[PDB]
Amino acid sequence: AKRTKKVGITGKYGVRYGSSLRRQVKKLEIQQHARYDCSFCGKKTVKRGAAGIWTCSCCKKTVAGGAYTVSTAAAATVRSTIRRLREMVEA
Amino acid sequence: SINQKLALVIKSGKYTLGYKSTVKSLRQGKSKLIIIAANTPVLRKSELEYYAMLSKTKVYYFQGGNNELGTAVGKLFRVGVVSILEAGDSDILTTL
Amino acid sequence: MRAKWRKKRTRRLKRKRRKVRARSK
Amino acid sequence: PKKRASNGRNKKGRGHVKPVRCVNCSKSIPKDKAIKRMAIRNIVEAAAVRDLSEASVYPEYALPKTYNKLHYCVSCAIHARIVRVRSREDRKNR
Amino acid sequence: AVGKNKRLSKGKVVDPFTRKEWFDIKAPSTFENRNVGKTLVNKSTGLKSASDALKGRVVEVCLADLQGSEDHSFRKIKLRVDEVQGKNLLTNFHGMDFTTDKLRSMVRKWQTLIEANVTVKTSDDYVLRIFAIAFTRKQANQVKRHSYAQSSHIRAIRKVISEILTKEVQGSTLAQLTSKLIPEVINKEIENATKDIFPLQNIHVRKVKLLKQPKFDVGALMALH
Amino acid sequence: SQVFGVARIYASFNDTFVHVTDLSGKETIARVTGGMKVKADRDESSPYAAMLAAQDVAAKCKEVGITAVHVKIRATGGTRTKTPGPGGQAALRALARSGLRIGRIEDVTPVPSDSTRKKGGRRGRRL
Amino acid sequence: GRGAPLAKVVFRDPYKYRLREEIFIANEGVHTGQFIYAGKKASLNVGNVLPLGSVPEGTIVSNVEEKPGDRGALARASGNYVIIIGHNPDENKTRVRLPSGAKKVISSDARGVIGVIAGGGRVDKPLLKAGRAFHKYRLKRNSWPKTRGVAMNPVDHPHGGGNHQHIGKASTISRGAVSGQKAGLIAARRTGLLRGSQKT
Amino acid sequence: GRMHSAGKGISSSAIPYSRNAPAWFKLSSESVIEQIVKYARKGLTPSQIGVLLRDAHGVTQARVITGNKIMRILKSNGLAPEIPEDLYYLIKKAVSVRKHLERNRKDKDAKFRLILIESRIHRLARYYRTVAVLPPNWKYESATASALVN
RNA sequence: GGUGAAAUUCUUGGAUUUAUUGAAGACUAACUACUGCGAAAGCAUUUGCCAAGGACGUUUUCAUUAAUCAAGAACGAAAGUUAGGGGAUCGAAGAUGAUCAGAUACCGUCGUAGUCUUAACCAUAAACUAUGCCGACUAGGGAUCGGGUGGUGUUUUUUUAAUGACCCACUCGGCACCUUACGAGAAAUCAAAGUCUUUGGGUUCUGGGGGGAGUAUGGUCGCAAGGCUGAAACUUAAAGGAAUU
Repeated sequence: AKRTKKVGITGKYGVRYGSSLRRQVKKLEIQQHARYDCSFCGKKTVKRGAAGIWTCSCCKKTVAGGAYTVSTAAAATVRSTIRRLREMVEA
Repeated sequence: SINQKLALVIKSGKYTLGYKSTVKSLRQGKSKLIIIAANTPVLRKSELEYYAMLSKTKVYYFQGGNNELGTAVGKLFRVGVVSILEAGDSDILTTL
Repeated sequence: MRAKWRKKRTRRLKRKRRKVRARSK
Repeated sequence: PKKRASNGRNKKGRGHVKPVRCVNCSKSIPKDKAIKRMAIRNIVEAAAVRDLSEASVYPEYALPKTYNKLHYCVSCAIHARIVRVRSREDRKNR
Repeated sequence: AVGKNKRLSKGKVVDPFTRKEWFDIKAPSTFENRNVGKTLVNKSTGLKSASDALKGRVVEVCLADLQGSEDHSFRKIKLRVDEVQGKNLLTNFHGMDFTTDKLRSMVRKWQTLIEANVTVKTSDDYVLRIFAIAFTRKQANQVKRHSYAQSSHIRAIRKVISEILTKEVQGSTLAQLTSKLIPEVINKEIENATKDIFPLQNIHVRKVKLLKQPKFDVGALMALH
Repeated sequence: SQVFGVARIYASFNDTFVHVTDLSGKETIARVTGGMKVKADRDESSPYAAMLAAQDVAAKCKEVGITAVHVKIRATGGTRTKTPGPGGQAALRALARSGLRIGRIEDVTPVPSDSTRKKGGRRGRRL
Repeated sequence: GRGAPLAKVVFRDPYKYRLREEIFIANEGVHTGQFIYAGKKASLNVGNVLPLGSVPEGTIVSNVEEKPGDRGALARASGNYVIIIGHNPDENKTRVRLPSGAKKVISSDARGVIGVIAGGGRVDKPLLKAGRAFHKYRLKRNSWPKTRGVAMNPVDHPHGGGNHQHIGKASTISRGAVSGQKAGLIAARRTGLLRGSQKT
Repeated sequence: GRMHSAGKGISSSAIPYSRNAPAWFKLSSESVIEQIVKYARKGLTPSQIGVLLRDAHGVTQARVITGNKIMRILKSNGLAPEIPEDLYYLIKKAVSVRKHLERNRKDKDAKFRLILIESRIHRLARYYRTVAVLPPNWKYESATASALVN
């Protein structure tokens, strides 16, 4: 029904805590609360437990990641660089 | 590519999808080729390969996941293991 | 006398008058 | 009014070209806009070849040649007198 | 401008050539006329000695002196010292470069330039990178004055030289490759392997610069000397 | 039959440098340049300072016992001038004509492949 | 008390039939069921405990040990890493890039965990209300809420006193000063806004 | 022309004048229609049926032998596809671009070239709906576009 | 270290440089062209993956599904904004040294934001070919990019079978050039700015003297800087375009 046109998730904070502040909070929480999928099964049901904890209900294989993203961009490039470094080592 | 050959054998030849169908068809040994996704657990691939070796049937892996395989077989749902028992108008047994 | 100087004077005028209006409304 | 058929310098069907830097005044001039003059003068000055030859290892046969490209802005071009304003009748000469 | 210094020093005579000795340079047998020359090094003292500062040393000498022939003028070995043998020092081929002056004469307008590079290890564990030069030719009876390639044949030739240079390097150690690039026998076979795909001319290699080296292996050095 | 050295001429604007060097390159002989021979600060790049500096280098070269050197005249290089200084060939002729044999002339100035950027702004130096 | 999570990994005792409980801070991509490899001969994979003496250049390694037999000294925070920028074969040491941005050499026999610790970018959302800050600081120590020294009584703090709100003396405190007046900036090289580069 | 470009490149075909050609063809009309329906049961689309038949047999255009063009007879024997051959060709191309969009999200050209194919498949669907080929209440769905290719 | 000439500044702790490397960030020089792709902005290392696009050829299919665009949507130089990474050169501000009667500018040295990237905005320019798109016709010549055709054409091996490079002749799509003007234009000039008084192929948008003023106000997008729409009062008889002495 589109109750709130722009505040998005940050409707619980009411009319407080600023505008830009509430906007970064909005972006952080809609990254946080999105439903994710297990890289081992593919079902979009991975949820979040505590900080840095990504726990699913179907695959049942919790994988640690970022506090707000399963694998941040820094994690992705780190994984790629170890991939290539070991590939060079064992080449 | 591979996907068009699977589509062709789906429309022309018979097909079995899922766990129970493929393990049964392996048991009676009516299958010819089996398709297994990469995202599946390793024990899945190991036992499927063991059954295929017992039934001297060939094994082909695909570099993808479950939802990928469901899309590739031309179906709106998802599939993890695909086994064919009769090609018909296709020639996947000849090549690959 | 050059065009961007006309524009800069006009924009300065809009900023001062916008401050005036904000102080009033 | 318009002065040249190729308006700035042969920028036709392209729209944009990567600018370069002049070698005298360091002006950001487009690649095709900056005039390029070959510098094929020898590594030794004018004449005086035998002077080095008498103190040259081996029977000479070196004859090194230096090649360089010079990028000049329009303002430096007129100041260096390499390119000069031409008449309307002359202007259509390449 | 000797009359401009104001603060000569902030904290507040004998020359060092009397402590220098003439050290003759030796070259491997791959070049018949070794005869590189002599250099200068400080006296061998207990604090630093001469072999310590001489162990890492690179000397650039053109091939016209090492090979003798005048046709080897546009090539120069950057010989690197690696041992001292009692007033004579042994050198190994480390740096390869093509004359800077001849680059500017080699590159010409109204044609397309090639560029290829690889990273290939020899048989005796010497990883090397090879860069090759090549320019299009104005063949006989040709009237078009640009000698331009399609640039899709470019993708074929750079693949060809990259594969060929790798294959030629495979199966040869540092002694064998030094005896083949001087005669330029490879450049003859690039034309042989690229004659039917694109005419080409001026096959030359810019640099064969060395990157990594195996263990010292002093006994191999005496083999070359 | 004849010992060999390096000339390593650095000819640029406002100064020209000649550095007698050994084949290794680490040894340094006669580090004089074309700036100490003139007390005007404007004649450094002129041939007058180049010729006088070459004579001083030649005298030092004779003292050590070097009979021949290898020359590589270079400019400032990089993204500043990329052209040899006015006093380059003048210094080269002066030192060669003092009893020193020269051979294998080369240009060793550093040229970039469009690296970094040049000072002056987009409109450049406007005198 | 720790933003980063710890992975409970079990090892097999090679000398006696018992199973031990080791606690390892979780890196990226580590999941339950994954076999972790610890030793000097294991391959280059995320989470391994390979020593710094047998790793190539530029590897991203966390949980770096200062000395052998330390069991955790460097890179123990969420989102931090240590880069390798060279090893010395002889007198084996290793130059490393710690998160602070400084150069240090350590023994090559120091074990480290390959990868970056989980919970990266933890401080990227404000705390908003006082409740989040209170719940975060209640499980670590008792240093919240804090009181400004300028608005303090002169007896309870050197910065306090006076009818106005001003420090009075110089806020910068020399390193040679004794305990009692170390309030404000201690041995500050320079102050003001950090306009420019870090000069690392 | 060049609907979604600014070119004018011409590459077309020119049929011979003789509507009864080529006066050397000997196979009967019953024989040639057998070949087309034999190739039709293989699953080849009429575009591929034409090229194989033209470049292998002594028939270039089946209109001059049969009673109609090769598509028209396909209705008579009931081997036609559920959708026109055109709509299938771009919809399989459209989903290929969409599959590209899902993986990498920085190719602005792929998004722009995506606009071109949308400018096509509604225009062709509108004409097909007008001439009563597709169902009168047929729309194009981005999510269901994958199901269209079967 | 510099400039026409100077100065600030760095130099027994060795400035500048030579010889060996290491670290950091930026760019892809010479080849590089009245030369290529992209709708435009724009795109100038090697290799791999993905998809898309023009041109060529067709005796393959559909069948007029076609041209333009209110409103409405996507991309959009540089500069600017938010949160990070990064932070070597250059460098709005600024600190400075000259010169000038004055210089907070042109000239030299440091130097913040910025110039690089990530995720999100900003929707502007001399964004120009100052020339809207679609379709037909109209004086010629050569060169050049891609493609195709034919000529025991000349080469390129194991002269020869093919390839590849070219030559000759032709053709299509191009960036476009050179000489002329039946034609147009006020001319500068134009093969389109021609087929417009002998006025009509189809279609979208813009202007009615110059200032005021792209301003006031009202709406609307935007965190803001700013963008879109957009006057009136009043004033003047001259502004403006093309060539000439």
